[PDB]
Amino acid sequence: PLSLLIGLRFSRGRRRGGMVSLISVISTIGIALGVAVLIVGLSAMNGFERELNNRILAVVPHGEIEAVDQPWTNWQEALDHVQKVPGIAAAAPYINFTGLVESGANLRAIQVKGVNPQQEQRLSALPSFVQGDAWRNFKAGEQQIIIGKGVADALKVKQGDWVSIMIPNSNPEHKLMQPKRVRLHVAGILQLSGQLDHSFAMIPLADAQQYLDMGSSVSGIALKMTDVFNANKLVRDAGEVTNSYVYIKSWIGTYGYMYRDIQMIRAIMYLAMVLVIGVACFNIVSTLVMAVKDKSGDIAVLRTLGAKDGLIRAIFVWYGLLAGLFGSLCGVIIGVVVSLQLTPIIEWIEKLIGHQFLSSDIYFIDFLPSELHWLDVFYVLVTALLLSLLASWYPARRASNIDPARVLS
Amino acid sequence: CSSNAKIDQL
Amino acid sequence: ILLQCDNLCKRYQEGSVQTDVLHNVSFSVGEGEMMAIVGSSGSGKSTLLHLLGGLDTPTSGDVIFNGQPMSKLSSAAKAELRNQKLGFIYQFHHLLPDFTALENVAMPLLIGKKKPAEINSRALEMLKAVGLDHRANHRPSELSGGERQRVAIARALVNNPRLVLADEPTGNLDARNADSIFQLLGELNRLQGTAFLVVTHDLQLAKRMSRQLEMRDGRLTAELS
Amino acid sequence: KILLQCDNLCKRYQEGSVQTDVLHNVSFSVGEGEMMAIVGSSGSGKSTLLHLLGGLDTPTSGDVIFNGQPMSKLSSAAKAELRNQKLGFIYQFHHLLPDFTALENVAMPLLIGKKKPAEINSRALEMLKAVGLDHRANHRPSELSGGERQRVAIARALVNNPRLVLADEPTGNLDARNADSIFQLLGELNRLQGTAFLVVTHDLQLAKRMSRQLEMRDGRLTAELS
Amino acid sequence: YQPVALFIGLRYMRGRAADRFGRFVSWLSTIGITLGVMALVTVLSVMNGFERELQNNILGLMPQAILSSEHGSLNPQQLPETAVKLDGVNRVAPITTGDVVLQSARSVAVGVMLGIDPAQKDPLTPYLVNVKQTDLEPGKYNVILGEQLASQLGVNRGDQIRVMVPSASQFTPMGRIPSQRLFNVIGTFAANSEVDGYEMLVNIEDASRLMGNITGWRLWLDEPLKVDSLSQQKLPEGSKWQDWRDRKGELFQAVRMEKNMMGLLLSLIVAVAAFNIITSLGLMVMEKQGEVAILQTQGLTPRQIMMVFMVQGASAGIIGAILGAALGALLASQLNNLMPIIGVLLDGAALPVAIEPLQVIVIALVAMAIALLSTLYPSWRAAATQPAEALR
Ligand SMILES: *C[C@@H](COC(=O)CCCCCCCCCCCCCCC)OC(=O)CCCCCCCCCCCCCCC
Ligand SMILES: Nc1ncnc2c1ncn2[C@@H]1O[C@H](COP(=O)(O)OP(=O)(O)NP(=O)(O)O)[C@@H](O)[C@H]1O
Ligand SMILES: Nc1ncnc2c1ncn2[C@@H]1O[C@H](COP(=O)(O)OP(=O)(O)NP(=O)(O)O)[C@@H](O)[C@H]1O
Ligand SMILES: *C(=O)CCCCCCCCCCCCCCC
Ligand SMILES: [Mg+2]
Ligand SMILES: [Mg+2]
Repeated sequence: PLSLLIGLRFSRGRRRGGMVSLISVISTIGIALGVAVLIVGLSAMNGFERELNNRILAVVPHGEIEAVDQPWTNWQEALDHVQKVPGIAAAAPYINFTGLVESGANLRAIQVKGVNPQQEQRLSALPSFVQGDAWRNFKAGEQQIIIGKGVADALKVKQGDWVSIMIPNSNPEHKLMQPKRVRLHVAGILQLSGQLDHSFAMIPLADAQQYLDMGSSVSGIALKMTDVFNANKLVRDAGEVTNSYVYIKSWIGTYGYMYRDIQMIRAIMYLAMVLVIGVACFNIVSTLVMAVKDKSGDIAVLRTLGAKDGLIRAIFVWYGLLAGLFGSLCGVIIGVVVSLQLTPIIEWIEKLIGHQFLSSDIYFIDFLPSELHWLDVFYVLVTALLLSLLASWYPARRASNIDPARVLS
Repeated sequence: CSSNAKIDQL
Repeated sequence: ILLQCDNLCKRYQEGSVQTDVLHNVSFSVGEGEMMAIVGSSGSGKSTLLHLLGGLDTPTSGDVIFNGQPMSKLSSAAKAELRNQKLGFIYQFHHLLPDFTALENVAMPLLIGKKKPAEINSRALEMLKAVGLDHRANHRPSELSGGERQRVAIARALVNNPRLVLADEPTGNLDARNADSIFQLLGELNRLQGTAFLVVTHDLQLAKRMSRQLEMRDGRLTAELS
Repeated sequence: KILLQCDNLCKRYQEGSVQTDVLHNVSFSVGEGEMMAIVGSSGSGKSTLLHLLGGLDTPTSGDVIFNGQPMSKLSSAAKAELRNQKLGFIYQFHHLLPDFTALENVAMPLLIGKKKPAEINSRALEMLKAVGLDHRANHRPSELSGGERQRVAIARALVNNPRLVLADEPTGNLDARNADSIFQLLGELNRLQGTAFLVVTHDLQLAKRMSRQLEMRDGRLTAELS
Repeated sequence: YQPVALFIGLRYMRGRAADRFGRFVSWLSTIGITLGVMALVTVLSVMNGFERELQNNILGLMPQAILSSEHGSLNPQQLPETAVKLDGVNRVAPITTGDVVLQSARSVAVGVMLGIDPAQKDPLTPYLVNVKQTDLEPGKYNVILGEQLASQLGVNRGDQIRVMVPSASQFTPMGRIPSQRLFNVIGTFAANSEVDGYEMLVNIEDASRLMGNITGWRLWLDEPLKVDSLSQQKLPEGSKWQDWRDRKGELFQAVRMEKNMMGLLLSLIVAVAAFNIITSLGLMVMEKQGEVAILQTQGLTPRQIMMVFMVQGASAGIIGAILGAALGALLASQLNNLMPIIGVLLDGAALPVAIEPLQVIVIALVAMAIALLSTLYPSWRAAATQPAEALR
């Protein structure tokens, strides 16, 4: 299965000169720079989407339906109506607040919500990231409250210490009263990725009824549909079975910007890597014009032996592909090791300079994940070879218009 | 990133 | 009659000046006939050896070889004419150094798209007739200058050519080894009916040929030498 | 006095601790007005000798005296002034720059010695009228033939009164038909201003009108035998 | 002709083949550096546009730097506005700063205290929605809440809230009382920022923390992005430098870190194009071996022959950085006039482009230097070689 074009012209590349031994080295690192960073760059973007569905998407409520200054009391009839809709899986109520912690002279804003302990597992992956042994001790009526790990970095407390939070006051008339101040205790701290730790706190549903003087009144209903790609249209028709109009929202207006910026870098980093190999393909052009005048005493020989026009063109086409085969395939072998072992590599540079990047204050995570996909390996292999076809076509066209009788032959 | 818009919709 | 070449005026613009190194050559080439064209050291030799092959354009008339002119044939048809009907022997070691001594002889057979059972068998027959079968799997860089010229001679007579164009067969090898290949060149005229011309600037290296007509600045029909 | 006397110019090459001896125990002497003709073999000692006469190589075994100025204790920039003014080099391998025309190829040693442009347009064409190559000035040395660009390199280094011209093989490519249009005008420079040169060749017909005949046999110059 | 013999030996070597492709090979190193700077200015100008619109909505609305005391409060009779003569300060205004907590009848919120002066000019004055500036009398305890702060609290105009200061709590042998007062609201303001949920306007004269004086002086800098260099200045006595890095020290620090990652990724085009100069100049010596040794015989020192190939690797970097910085400014300034070449407009909210004139000088001077690092090795091989042992 060996052709005259590829394997029979392989011995032409075994040349010998002066400083030509450094030319094959400098034409390999320059073209592998556009492949090695693109392999570890596309695998790092796949790791962001993997941690989005596990630590961001699986912990937030998808749909939220609230009244317009009413304590919603008829939530028993509005539970079976939204459950039998073909496209919404489960539902669970929530009573959100805007309390804050006053313990140790530290100011920190927190969002206190009240859900059911025996119902929160059926619609979200929230208690699957608790730093304790389990979460089965989270019961109602025992004055318990579970706060995040990032809160305790500012409260300077740990598991088993008493906490003092603030509760918004309830009043049937618009009048100001003295705010309440109770003393509770934490039962297990937890972190989610690096972002929702200092902005989350949950209480039992039965404890929220006695703290706010409400019998069986809730404020909102949280659900979860099948696909998260169309969460704006499936939330509009879900609230039309209770009353005329309610407050409708989703995660697109709050956390939907993380999926928007994950596609913008894929249109910039892939566009920048074409310009890297596009300049790196000029080294193949510079070594192909010099290969014409080097083998100028051999093209005119084959024309006397009886070579056609297409035989002379296709020698230098696959000659430049051999220089591109040694550089593009060497970026794949160096790209797998950095992608599969990115976790000790990034941690080694963070303990060198001291000031580590990607802190858990503004970003949604704190570490750099990695997920290597074999579909992007075939995409970068056909891209570096297509740019080598363009670079080795125009010097190959000039190698056939030369005259065999002009040279000393 | 750094492009934060943060506009809601009722 | 094989080749009756007429109107061979080559007006090449060598520095915006049309040269007159060849002017109206009415030379006749026969089947199995040995014509030794004796020319000067710089007048018209290598220009004439490149026009009968098909490398350069005839630009005055045509070279009607076997009833087909070069000016009327395409570049692809003239490539098939230089493969199975012609042979090229030079004096500048026109062999590929990236290949071995076996692939240099088998190179016209690999270009013409023949069957692989006939490439290796016919390449060993030409080296055995010359006497280079013991160094068949060698490279043309460590051999002597007199031994590498015999590989390029056996490179031509592979697929039974009709006219072996020879540009100074001696010069790279000695006259003792050039006498051993002359009985091989005479025996192949009785085997396949081949023909060849020996062009030499000297007077003592073309006495064994049949016609001894000379050449004086394009006047190749001058029999007076 | 004597212009140049080479004493013990032994040039021995070394690779793999192997003594490659091509020049040993020479006593060559060059004088003002005296012409030499070094006729030897094609591979014995010719070009290895002429590279040491101008300081292009290190002998590493002795020293060559030249006008009271050796090159044993000199720097890389101190030998550049001697190789431009009083020294000249003529080769046969067509060592002409193809990207430069004949206007500045002859004036290329003139631009090195900080010569002003008032004398560039009046010195590089003084050697082109007698040779007949003045009208072929606005051209290019790339597309010319073999018998056209050979006469440019002969009168290339004769721009700043060279005291020693190391000519080498004046006929290697061109025919002897046009070679007799230069082989009598190049030796007249010794009798009206004073200079010296030498002709080195391996053939046996370019040393018949000289004044001193001597051969070279891999570094042996004792007598004059056949 | 040229009076210098160092530049005349290369002007006829930058392509001489009369062809449409023979001249394109020698100019391959020019386009590789030109496209490197062109793909660097137009991308970093959008990152500078996001940083310019972030400091005008967040840093341009809050007090950036304040010169407060180091052992308590400040005395304006001892340290007046004539005493503060720091560089970069454009205006001095008295203000106080304190982490407080709000209190209402429906919900409880958090925010800071900004004791602005109603007799001076405030940057939040055109952002007011039917609120008067002179309505903050010293003694009526009026407070102006934000739009996002009053939205989650349900406090309309004419109501009354409670502001408690947890930091300035007076010590008592019984209990723990905070120094809190009673404030009434007058209206909200829409500022189009994120500071409408934790900032409020109040009079400077208040007895909610101590006693009566102020804490520090509010200043406005010409550049609030490099306030680290202005912290080691000779300060007057009885003062302590306080910048905006205590609250927003991680917001704007991540924007500067992203410019060092995108700019480093796009700098690989210049590093690859620097490797093309080793291919373009290292192959020229291997073919022009005859033109090197003849120049050594004509009277050129090896020091002068090293500088012949220096400009051959630097003139492509000079014309590559000038044309690269020129086309980087033409593409960035003419991006949002016609149909955008990025495909679909993902934002659609008047995408700004900020072209800093100082940043173009740092980019062009770096790209002219990496072209000189890849020249010292090919120029040394043509100079340190032997004139009589390389070819003849
Ligand atoms: C979301 C971004 C934040 O950056 C921004 O400010 C967005 C504005 C710029 C977005 C592209 C602008 C496109 C329009 C310009 C005109 C067209 C140009 C087209 C391209 C030529 O997040 C980021 O991208 C910053 C984080 C860094 C991610 C990319 C770098 C990956 C990590 C660094 C690797 C460096 C490796 C170098 C050594 C091997
Ligand atoms: N393209 C060309 N290449 C070489 N010579 C040419 C060319 N065009 C014209 N000539 C002329 O041909 C001369 C060279 O001699 P040529 O006619 O080729 O026969 P030749 O030299 O005797 N062959 P040979 O003696 O065996 O090397 C030159 O001096 C030119 O006058
Ligand atoms: N680097 C070298 N290159 C060539 N020859 C060398 C070299 N080093 C040593 N030699 C010796 O030099 C011989 C070649 O002859 P050389 O001394 O160069 O003068 P030359 O050949 O007569 N010059 P010329 O006859 O005009 O080509 C070789 O056979 C070697 O013994
Ligand atoms: C900003 O608002 C959205 C932040 C989401 C991305 C956070 C990480 C940014 C840097 C990503 C670098 C990935 C590639 C690293 C290996 C080359
Ligand atoms: Mg010939
Ligand atoms: Mg010599």
